[PDB]
Amino acid sequence: PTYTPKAGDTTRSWYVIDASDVVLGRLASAAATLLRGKHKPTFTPNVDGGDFVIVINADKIAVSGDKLTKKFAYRHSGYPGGLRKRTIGELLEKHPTRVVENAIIGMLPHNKLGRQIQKKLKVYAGPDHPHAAQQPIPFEIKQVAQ
Amino acid sequence: SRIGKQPVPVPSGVDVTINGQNLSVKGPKGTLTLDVAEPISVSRAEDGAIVVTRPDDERRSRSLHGLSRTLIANLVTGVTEGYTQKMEIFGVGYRVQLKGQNLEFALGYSHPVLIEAPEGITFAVESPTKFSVSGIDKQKVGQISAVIRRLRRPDPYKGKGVRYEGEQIRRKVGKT
Amino acid sequence: NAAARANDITYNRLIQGLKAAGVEVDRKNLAELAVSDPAAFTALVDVARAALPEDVNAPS
Amino acid sequence: MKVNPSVKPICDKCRVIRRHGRVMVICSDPRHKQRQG
Amino acid sequence: ARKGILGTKLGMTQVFDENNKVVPVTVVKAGPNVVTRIRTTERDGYSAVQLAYGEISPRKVIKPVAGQFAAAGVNPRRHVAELRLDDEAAVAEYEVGQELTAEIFSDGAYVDVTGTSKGKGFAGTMKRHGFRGQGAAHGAQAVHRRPGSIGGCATPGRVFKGTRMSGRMGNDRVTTQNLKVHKVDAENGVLLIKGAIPGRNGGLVVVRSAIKRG
RNA sequence: GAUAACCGCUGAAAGCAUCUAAGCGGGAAACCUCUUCCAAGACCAGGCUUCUCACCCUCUAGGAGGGAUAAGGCCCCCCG
RNA sequence: ACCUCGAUGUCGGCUCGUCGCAUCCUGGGGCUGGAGCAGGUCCCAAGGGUUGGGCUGUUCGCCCAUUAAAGCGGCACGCGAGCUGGGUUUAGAACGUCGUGAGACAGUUCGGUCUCUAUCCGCCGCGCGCGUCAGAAGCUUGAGGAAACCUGUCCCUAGU
Ligand SMILES: [Mg+2]
Ligand SMILES: [Mg+2]
Ligand SMILES: [Mg+2]
Ligand SMILES: [Mg+2]
Ligand SMILES: [Mg+2]
Ligand SMILES: [Mg+2]
Ligand SMILES: [Mg+2]
Ligand SMILES: [Mg+2]
Ligand SMILES: [Mg+2]
Ligand SMILES: [Mg+2]
Ligand SMILES: [Mg+2]
Ligand SMILES: [Mg+2]
Ligand SMILES: [Mg+2]
Ligand SMILES: [Mg+2]
Ligand SMILES: [Mg+2]
Ligand SMILES: [Mg+2]
Ligand SMILES: [Mg+2]
Ligand SMILES: [Mg+2]
Ligand SMILES: [Mg+2]
Ligand SMILES: [Mg+2]
Ligand SMILES: [Mg+2]
Ligand SMILES: [Mg+2]
Ligand SMILES: [Mg+2]
Ligand SMILES: [Mg+2]
Ligand SMILES: [Mg+2]
Ligand SMILES: [Mg+2]
Ligand SMILES: [Mg+2]
Ligand SMILES: [Mg+2]
Ligand SMILES: [Mg+2]
Ligand SMILES: [Mg+2]
Ligand SMILES: [Mg+2]
Ligand SMILES: [Mg+2]
Ligand SMILES: [Mg+2]
Ligand SMILES: [Mg+2]
Ligand SMILES: [Mg+2]
Ligand SMILES: [Mg+2]
Ligand SMILES: [Zn+2]
Repeated sequence: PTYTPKAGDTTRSWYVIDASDVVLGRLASAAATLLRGKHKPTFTPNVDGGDFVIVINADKIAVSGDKLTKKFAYRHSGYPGGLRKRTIGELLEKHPTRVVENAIIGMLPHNKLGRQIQKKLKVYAGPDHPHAAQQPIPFEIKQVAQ
Repeated sequence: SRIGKQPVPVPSGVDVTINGQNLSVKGPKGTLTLDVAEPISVSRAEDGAIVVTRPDDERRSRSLHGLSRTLIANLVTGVTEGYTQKMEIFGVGYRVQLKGQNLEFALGYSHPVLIEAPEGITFAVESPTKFSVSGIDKQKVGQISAVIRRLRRPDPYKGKGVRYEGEQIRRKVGKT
Repeated sequence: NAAARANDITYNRLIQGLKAAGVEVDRKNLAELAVSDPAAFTALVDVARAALPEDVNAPS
Repeated sequence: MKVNPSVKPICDKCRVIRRHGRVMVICSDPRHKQRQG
Repeated sequence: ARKGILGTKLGMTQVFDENNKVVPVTVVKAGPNVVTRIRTTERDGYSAVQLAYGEISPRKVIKPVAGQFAAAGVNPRRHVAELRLDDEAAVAEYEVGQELTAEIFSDGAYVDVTGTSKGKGFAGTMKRHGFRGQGAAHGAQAVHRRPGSIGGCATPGRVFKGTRMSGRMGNDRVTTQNLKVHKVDAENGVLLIKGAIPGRNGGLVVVRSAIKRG
C-alpha cells in the first residue's frame, strides 16, 4: 500500500518572500506551488501539505508590457447592468494587495480544499509584518538547471 | 544620432556636475536637473564638450542618442543666456495687464480671466497690446505659451485672439 | 518530481539518467523511498548524474 | 476630421505620422488633416 | 470645523420672517449633550466624538453601561451616538466630559437632519414605489391593484435581482438636507428647522452642519 | 484625480521638419471619490473601554459528564 | 426542416422593466462654399430623460398643440400560473362571388366561457440556530453593495 499522510504527521513552516521588482506571474506561480506543497515528497492531493507563505511589498509588483493601462480586473456585483471596470493601475493605487490575492487564488484549486489552502496565505503591502514572532525563513525563488 | 555624433560645447561660465545617470547644470540663471535613459551613457570631454554615447546600433539607442544630446544642449544654453517668447494681443476691446505675479486678461468675457504664474517663470508687459514671457526652461515657457494661446478659439475671419510673433492665420471671408 | 526537485534535479532528467544507468526500479518503490530514505534518493540522484552524458544538446 | 480607413498625402505637403497605433496625416491645410479609424 | 448635536422632535409649527413672510418650522428639542468619549487616530484608527443624551434613573440603565458612564465621568443618559470629525484640529477642542448645548449653531446656516422614518407597515407595490393601477372596470379580473409582469421568459427566465416590488417601507434612517434654521435659543436648548424633517413626535433626530453648501 | 476625442512644448531617428518613440501637460453629464442608505455571516469574521474574574460533585486522575452562581438575557405584564 | 403535435397559448392595449450604441437632446472637440446669430457634416460619449390627444382592433401611419428630444433595436416580434378579448381562431346568420348542388372565399358585417390554493429556483421584507476561543453591554472604522445623476426663461455685460 502507498503512503498517505496521517492526522498529525502533517508539518507546517513559515516562509516570507519579498516582492520588490518581481514578475507577478512567476511570483504567484511559485507561491501557489509552495502553498500546495509540491516541494515536499509527502504530497497528497486530498489533504493540505503546503506551508504558510507571507509576501511583502505587494505594491512593488512589476509586470511587463503595457498592461498597466490595458489590463482590466473584472467583477459583477449581482444586479443586471451592474458590471464594473477597473485597471491594474487603479487596483494598486486603491488596494495593492488585491492583485496578488486574486492572482494566487486564480491558480490554487477552485474546490473547497483549494480555498482551504487559500486560508493560509498572508499578503501585506508594507515592508513590515506583525508575524515576526513565528521566525519565518526568507525564501528566494530559484530555478534548477539541467 | 547624426547630431549626437557632434559633441555639445560647454561655455566657460557654466558648471556641470554628473553623478552616475543623474545630471545637473549650474549657471548664472539658475540650476536644472534631468535624468537620461538607462542604456546610453554620457561623458564629459576634457576640452569642454559633452559626449553622449550609445552602446548598440539598435532602435532605442539610435533614437535616444540625439534626444539626449539636444536636450543637454538646450539645457546648457538656456541656463547660460535664457529664453523669451513674446505675444501680440490683436482685436478690439482686448486688454492685458500684469499685477504682482499674476496676469489679468480682458478678452471680451463677461468675467475677468486670471492665470497663476508657475515657479521659475517671469512675465513683463510692454504695451496693452503685446507682452513677453521670460524664463529658463523650454518646457515651462512652452507650457505657458500654449496655456495662454488656448484661451481663445481660432478666428480665421477677423484675427481675433492671441498669437505669437510670426504666427500666421489664413484669411477667409464669406459673402453672406 | 517533488523528491527530485528537493534533490536539485528535474523529473525528466532523473528518469533519463536512471534509464541510462539501467536501473529497473519502478515508481512505486521510488515513491515509497521518497517517503522513506532520502539517503536512498541521495545515492540514486548521484548515480543518475554520474550516468548523465556530457552535453544534453548533442546531436547524438 | 475625415475619419476613414484609407488616408493619403492629398497635396504635395501633407505629412503622415504615427500616434498610439493610429497613423494620421497632418497638413497646414485644415481639411488635409485626418485620422484613419 | 464640523459641528453637530443631537435633538428630539416634539412638534412642528410655523414662524414669521423678517422679510414679512411665513415659514413652517419643525420643533427640535436639542437638549444638553455631554461628551463621553474622544476618538484618536493613533489609538483607534479614526477621529470622532461620542455623545450621550437623556435622563434615565441609575437603576433602569444596564450595569455595564452605568459603569462605562462612570468611567467617562458623567451621569447616565438615555441614548448614545457619535459624531465623526475629519481633522485633529477639531478633535483638540473636544475633551472628555465637556457639555454641549444649542448655541453652537448660528442662524442663517444650513443644517442636515437625520432620523428614523415613520413606521408605515407592509405596503403594496403601487403605494410603495408609486406604480400605476390598472382599470377598475372594463372587465378586470381581480388584478385591480397588483403589479403584474416582471421580466422575460426563458431568457433570462428570472426576476432581475433588485426589482422594485412589494415590501415594508419606513422604520429606517432617512436624511433631509439643506434646511433653514430660523431661530435658536440659549436658555433651554431649543432649535428650529424651517421645513419638515423625518421622524416622530417625541422621537430621536440628529442635526449636523450641512455638507452640501457649508 | 486619472482618462476618450482633440490642442501643445523640447525634440531625433532622417543636420530640417515632427504633440512622442524618452519625457512634461491641458482636456467632458463617461470613470474614481465627494452626497445619502445597507454593511464585520467581510470566515483576515475587525477595534476601545465598562462589568462577574471562582463553589463543587461524579466517572478515574487523561479528559469528560452533572450540579450550585454573578454581569447579563429570557419568560410574563401594560402598551406604542 | 434540427428541438417541441401523450399540447412551446397567438396580434394589439394596461402594469412592470432590463441591456447594446449605429445617439434625439443635454456634454467636449475637427472642417466649411461656418461676416455674427442661425447652420451642415464627422468623432468621443449610454449618466439621465424621451408628449398628450383625434382616427382605426391595430402595429404602422395621417392630423392637432408644446417641450430638449418625443431614438433605434434585443430581451419566445419582452411580459395571459399578471389583466383585456377589439381582430385573427370553432359551432348562427346574412350580403357579394365561386360551385346545378352539400359548401367555400388571408372578402365583409353582430354577439360569442381565458382555469390553476406556489413545491423548488429566483425576488421583495421579516424571523430561529450556530461560530467568530471565559462570559456579557455599548459605540463603531470600514473592505464590499445600493440609491440619486433631468433641465427652461429673463436682466446685466452690450445693442458693445
Ligand atoms: Mg464548481
Ligand atoms: Mg411616496
Ligand atoms: Mg392606479
Ligand atoms: Mg373586481
Ligand atoms: Mg522632427
Ligand atoms: Mg512642428
Ligand atoms: Mg467577528
Ligand atoms: Mg440576568
Ligand atoms: Mg425536422
Ligand atoms: Mg426531437
Ligand atoms: Mg394542451
Ligand atoms: Mg406564454
Ligand atoms: Mg397570442
Ligand atoms: Mg459611438
Ligand atoms: Mg454638440
Ligand atoms: Mg457640420
Ligand atoms: Mg447615448
Ligand atoms: Mg447615472
Ligand atoms: Mg384611440
Ligand atoms: Mg430587449
Ligand atoms: Mg410575445
Ligand atoms: Mg421588453
Ligand atoms: Mg418584443
Ligand atoms: Mg397565478
Ligand atoms: Mg408559477
Ligand atoms: Mg369573425
Ligand atoms: Mg377571434
Ligand atoms: Mg356557420
Ligand atoms: Mg348572385
Ligand atoms: Mg351550374
Ligand atoms: Mg345544396
Ligand atoms: Mg350578441
Ligand atoms: Mg380561455
Ligand atoms: Mg381557477
Ligand atoms: Mg408551492
Ligand atoms: Mg466602500
Ligand atoms: Zn496638404
